[PDB]
Amino acid sequence: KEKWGIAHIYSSYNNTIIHITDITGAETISRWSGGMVVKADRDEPSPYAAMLAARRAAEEALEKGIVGVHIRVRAPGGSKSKTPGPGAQAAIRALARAGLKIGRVEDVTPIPHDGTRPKGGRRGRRV
Amino acid sequence: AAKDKWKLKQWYVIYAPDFFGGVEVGLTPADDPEKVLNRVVEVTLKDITGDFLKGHVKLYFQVYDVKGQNAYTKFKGMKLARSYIRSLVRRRTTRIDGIFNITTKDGYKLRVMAMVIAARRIQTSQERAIRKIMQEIIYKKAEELNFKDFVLEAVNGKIAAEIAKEAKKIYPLKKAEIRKIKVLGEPE
Amino acid sequence: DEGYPAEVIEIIGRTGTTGDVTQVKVRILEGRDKGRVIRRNVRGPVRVGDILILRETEREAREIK
Amino acid sequence: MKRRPRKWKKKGRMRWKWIKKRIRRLKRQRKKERGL
RNA sequence: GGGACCGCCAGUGGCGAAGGCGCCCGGCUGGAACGGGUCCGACGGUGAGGGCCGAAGGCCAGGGGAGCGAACCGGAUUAGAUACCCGGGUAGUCCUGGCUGUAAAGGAUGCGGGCUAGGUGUCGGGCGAGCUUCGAGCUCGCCCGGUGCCGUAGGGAAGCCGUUAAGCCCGCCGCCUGGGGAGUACGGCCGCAAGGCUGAAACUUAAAGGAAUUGGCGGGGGAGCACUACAAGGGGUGGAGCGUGCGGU
RNA sequence: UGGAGGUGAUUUAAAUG
RNA sequence: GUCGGGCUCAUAACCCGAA
Ligand SMILES: [Mg+2]
Ligand SMILES: [Mg+2]
Ligand SMILES: [Mg+2]
Ligand SMILES: [Mg+2]
Ligand SMILES: [Mg+2]
Ligand SMILES: [Mg+2]
Ligand SMILES: [Mg+2]
Ligand SMILES: [Mg+2]
Ligand SMILES: [Mg+2]
Ligand SMILES: [Mg+2]
Ligand SMILES: [Mg+2]
Ligand SMILES: [Mg+2]
Ligand SMILES: [Mg+2]
Ligand SMILES: [Mg+2]
Ligand SMILES: [Mg+2]
Ligand SMILES: [Mg+2]
Ligand SMILES: [Mg+2]
Ligand SMILES: [Mg+2]
Ligand SMILES: [Mg+2]
Repeated sequence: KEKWGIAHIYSSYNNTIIHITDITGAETISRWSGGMVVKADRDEPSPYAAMLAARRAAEEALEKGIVGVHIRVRAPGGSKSKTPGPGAQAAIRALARAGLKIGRVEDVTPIPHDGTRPKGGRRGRRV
Repeated sequence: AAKDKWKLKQWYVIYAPDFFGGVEVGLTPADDPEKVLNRVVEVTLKDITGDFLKGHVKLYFQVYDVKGQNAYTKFKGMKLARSYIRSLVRRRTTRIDGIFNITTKDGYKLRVMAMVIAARRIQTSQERAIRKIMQEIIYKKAEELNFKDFVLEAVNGKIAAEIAKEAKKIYPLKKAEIRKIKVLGEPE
Repeated sequence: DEGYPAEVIEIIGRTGTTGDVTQVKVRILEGRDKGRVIRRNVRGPVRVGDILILRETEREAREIK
Repeated sequence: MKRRPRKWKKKGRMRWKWIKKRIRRLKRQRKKERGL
């Protein structure tokens, strides 16, 4: 038939993580981050690092029989920033280029209905 | 050796529950079939019944039994897509929510979230009256129907249509939906 | 190993710290995405009808004001 | 203490909050010695 | 398994004396507007003394502790860095019973009554008219009470205020009398404590303070320009000996 | 035409006369 | 640490060479 999986993309201002699981999520097919493809901390969240990691993960997934994925992309969320970093969309485009079919795309950033207090004080970072 | 470990795994076919058709919804890998129990899969209603309208309705199925290379599931809950309900809430409209705990005719415990969107801003007393209409309709439906019939009428849109027809007399409406369902308990 | 040629069809504007960079729209002439139009950043004088040799065709420059 | 909002202006003087803290520090020393 | 908090809708929107108050359902309870050929019959205003309420923080007893985080412990930055930045972290932040009575507690504008052009939004109640899917629905006009904006007479040093007055008039209470010394010293009352209320003198000084003007400047914004600016380049000076000018001796 | 509010952000170091 | 030169309107910081 068609073996379909899920691509979980975690994108912040400091790094990017691309993690492919099966359709239920309980089994890990492949997992690559920005620090595994570059040597400098400054380049970890760049679009090019996201492309490289997505390509490695997609190749490992294709060798094992995955044909397509559905995509779940998230920023850190909670009491941290709600906006994804610059690597998410580059990672999305690279998966399709490497040979995977793409299903539905959704954002799953966790959002509180008035949760906890964030760091920094009532004055924030002072730079 | 890592590749060898991946070669021990067999693939199992997952089926939808009996009253949804029992069709094939996917495949999942595992070495021991005991580890397949209690896994959950999310599928849209458009996948089961083919129609390009109900693509935002998401159903969750949980594996409860494995026989051979087949895995069978039960209904666990339902939710509308985040981007869909985000497109409904606007400024200069009113959003009315109601969260109710119910028991079905055959002893199932459920929690049900309903939502109504009014055309313009309305007074607090009118919101309360609409919420009360929602509560009465849902309690009556729970009294009448079994688990399977209630779930089907909730996901098709029948209960919402009854709610909108009843709530027209308080204020004209823009939308009416069963926002979410979760199953809490099952009969002994 | 030998790059892919692309033809400049439109000039967008100048950029860079000292104004030394120009952004253009190019059409790929060879390879997998032959026919695709993408925008790129270039160092040096350039006009409509020039040909660049891109070493890869998956990076696209950010649109400038 | 009584309020003198003119003292809060900054032209040609140090911040009143810290002047107040210094005055209170001085008053504690006098009260301790008055007990002996 | 746990403790705190209720997103979007949300509106110079609503309620309250002020401080303050936002998930849903049920019970108890305070105040106001509108409608009123209902009742009482000046029963009113202000208020020295006196009384009650009063953010955050702090204190005294007993609980609780997710997240955050004075003090403190480490990593950096720097000439130094007792900080700003990063990794941890006690009190506290939460609940029950008390004490403390303080804020740029600011509408920096005490409260009651009469009068003095308009225009235009919005919230609650009432009236009239027209629509209507017959809805506790929609549109327009008018009265009363709240809540914004523009503005006439008048006011003001001006900024501006202008029927929600900082305008003209009838009341009562509180406060001020150049800048500092000083909200200090001494005396008293209150508080477990920290602290609160009350409050001078010797001496010093020509301004201090307010609103607005023209410039100059900004590690503020926008537009424009130069090989004594850069970018892309070509040739060099700075090291040696010597010509010549300057400092010093 | 001109105004009043709210939420986000702000790429090293740089004392003195 | 000493001496000399850079950078600055100038001083401190900072950079270079030397004994
Ligand atoms: Mg790393
Ligand atoms: Mg700094
Ligand atoms: Mg004054
Ligand atoms: Mg009194
Ligand atoms: Mg810290
Ligand atoms: Mg911490
Ligand atoms: Mg206040
Ligand atoms: Mg104010
Ligand atoms: Mg005052
Ligand atoms: Mg009205
Ligand atoms: Mg009011
Ligand atoms: Mg009015
Ligand atoms: Mg005016
Ligand atoms: Mg005086
Ligand atoms: Mg005393
Ligand atoms: Mg020069
Ligand atoms: Mg140059
Ligand atoms: Mg020379
Ligand atoms: Mg120097």
